[PDB]
Amino acid sequence: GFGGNDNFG
Amino acid sequence: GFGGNDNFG
Amino acid sequence: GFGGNDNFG
Amino acid sequence: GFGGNDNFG
Amino acid sequence: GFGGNDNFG
Amino acid sequence: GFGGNDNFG
Amino acid sequence: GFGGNDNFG
Amino acid sequence: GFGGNDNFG
Amino acid sequence: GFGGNDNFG
Amino acid sequence: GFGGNDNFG
Amino acid sequence: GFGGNDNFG
Amino acid sequence: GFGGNDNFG
Amino acid sequence: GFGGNDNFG
Amino acid sequence: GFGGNDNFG
Amino acid sequence: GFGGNDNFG
Amino acid sequence: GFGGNDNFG
Repeated sequence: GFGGNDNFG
Repeated sequence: GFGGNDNFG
Repeated sequence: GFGGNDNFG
Repeated sequence: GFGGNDNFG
Repeated sequence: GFGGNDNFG
Repeated sequence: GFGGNDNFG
Repeated sequence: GFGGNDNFG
Repeated sequence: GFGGNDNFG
Repeated sequence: GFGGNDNFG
Repeated sequence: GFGGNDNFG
Repeated sequence: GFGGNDNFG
Repeated sequence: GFGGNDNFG
Repeated sequence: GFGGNDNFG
Repeated sequence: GFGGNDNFG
Repeated sequence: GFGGNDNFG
Repeated sequence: GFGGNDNFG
């Protein structure tokens, strides 16, 4: 559960 | 690839 | 009373 | 992720 | 002769 | 019981 | 290498 | 967060 | 060399 | 990935 | 004499 | 196992 | 219990 | 062991 | 692992 | 140059 909005690219 | 934060046993 | 979230490998 | 004999990525 | 909850063995 | 070779998990 | 902005591998 | 003006070569 | 008979936990 | 003996500008 | 509700669980 | 009640001779 | 010689219960 | 003419009760 | 002429009982 | 009857696997 890596949770918070996480932009990846 | 990425986090496989599954609960395999 | 074994805890139902257990992974029993 | 999890692999077999060889796992990349 | 191992059991999950209890193993009268 | 008489646990024999358990090559297991 | 070389996909310009994000090369995963 | 690349800058989109540089000439990829 | 991981040749022989094994048991990946 | 294996970058490949591609010799390029 | 096992007077009460037993739980051999 | 449980020898239970031995009420005998 | 008894079991003669082998009472395993 | 045992193994003779015996009694019981 | 259990050997040769074994008397269980 | 590679080309050595390789087993990448």
